[PDB]
Amino acid sequence: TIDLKNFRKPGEKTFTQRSRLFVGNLPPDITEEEMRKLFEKYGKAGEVFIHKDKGFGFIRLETRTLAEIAKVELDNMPLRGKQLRVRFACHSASLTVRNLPQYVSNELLEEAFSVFGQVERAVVIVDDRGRPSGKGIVEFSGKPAARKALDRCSEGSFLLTTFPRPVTVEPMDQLDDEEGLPEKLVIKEREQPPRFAQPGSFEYEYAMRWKALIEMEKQQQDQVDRNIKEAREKLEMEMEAARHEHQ
Amino acid sequence: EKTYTQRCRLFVGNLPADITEDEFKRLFAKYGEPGEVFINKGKGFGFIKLESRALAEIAKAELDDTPMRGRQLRVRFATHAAALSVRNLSPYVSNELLEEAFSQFGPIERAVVIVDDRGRSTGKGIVEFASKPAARKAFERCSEGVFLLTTTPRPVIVEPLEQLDDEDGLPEKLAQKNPMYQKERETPPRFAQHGTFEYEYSQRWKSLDEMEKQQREQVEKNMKDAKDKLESEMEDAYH
Ligand SMILES: [Cl-]
Ligand SMILES: [Cl-]
Ligand SMILES: [Cl-]
Ligand SMILES: [Cl-]
Ligand SMILES: [Cl-]
Repeated sequence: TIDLKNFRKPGEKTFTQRSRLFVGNLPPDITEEEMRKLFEKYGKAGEVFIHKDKGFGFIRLETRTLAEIAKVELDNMPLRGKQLRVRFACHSASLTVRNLPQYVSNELLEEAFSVFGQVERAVVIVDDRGRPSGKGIVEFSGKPAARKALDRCSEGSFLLTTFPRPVTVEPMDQLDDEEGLPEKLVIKEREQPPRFAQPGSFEYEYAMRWKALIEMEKQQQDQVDRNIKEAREKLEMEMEAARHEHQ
Repeated sequence: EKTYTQRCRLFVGNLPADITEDEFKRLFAKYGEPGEVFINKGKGFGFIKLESRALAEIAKAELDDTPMRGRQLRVRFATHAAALSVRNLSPYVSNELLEEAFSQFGPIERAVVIVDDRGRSTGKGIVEFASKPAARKAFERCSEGVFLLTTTPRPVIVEPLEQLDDEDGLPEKLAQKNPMYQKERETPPRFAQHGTFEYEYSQRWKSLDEMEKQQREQVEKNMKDAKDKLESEMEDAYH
């Protein structure tokens, strides 16, 4: 395909880790200028790391748009007999923020955590109807800024708005639902293909015991939902009572 | 692959009030022949299917946050209406095995096994069908009956996929709709210092969150011990 400009978004920070592309399965006879020439179509390129002996490397494009266009056009593309594996590199300084207050936004989350370092991107997770789920993502420029935010919020209570409930900051558990699990090695489990177990057989009997504890956890996870709910309303009632109290 | 799938439909929000059916197609003109086109002229949003997922991802990347007669356009992928959550997977289920398994319920648009940062399966997966009744059939039969993927009688738990949005979050422009958002921002972000009126309750909130963590990690630990004993007594497979 072909389309031009640098495709910068209004007020977008350029050359972040979001525009960092991992390029795998490279041929062993490739140099730095050759990979820059391969991405010459997608604008200016910043850092370029290469492992010639192993066949992978890194390249950071200007914006997220140019990186998404370079991914869809170069992924699984032949090059000197080998197929290229283009994939967004995992963010090395990403943080998960839970227990967000009711009124939050991406800019509020970015401005708040900017006191620990240079925030590349902050996002408030929203559901299907645009409602926040209470979880957020904060991505910093470097690892020390992310660890600083993690330490300060682990031993101290970091408040985003007026409501006195601190947010919970955890390291980002990067889950991949794009490449997935195409294939693996031999740990026999696939002697029998996928099937519906016949009612009365040993497979059906033993699998119903598995569904029993699955729904047992659902009741226990819902029971702790009620234990926290009643203690939450008790604390919220104690706050509105102290709100009226003023000497 | 297949052309004009549900994974190719794009959501274009914040359209002008006088948007027409044919003018909406002029935007995605250089992305091939437009597929199914629908626009909500009242709210000012619309859907459009492109020929492939690649063309849809390019049009989304180029047209998102772009002006049109004054209003900024919000381009994103439409929420897949025929998506199912697949969990309780053995660590030996691949994307092809998951696709081949759920293919008997209908045409599969995609099927992936969610993995961690290293590449190991998390026991959960996603399956997206071509039609919602096809996903309903897979959801009913797997819940009413027992659907196995490997030799071990480990049933698969199928649920409707709660699709969250971590790409485009909640912008501040959309947060200004509720007046209490500006009321909450009267106090800037801060750390609660001792002696404050809010410090006493901030620690009680953090103590309540620690109590919630200890109880949920105790529940998830008891299930893992129960899930390990099931694979232990399975060695005694003789009736
Ligand atoms: Cl760079
Ligand atoms: Cl909607
Ligand atoms: Cl609607
Ligand atoms: Cl949608
Ligand atoms: Cl079920």
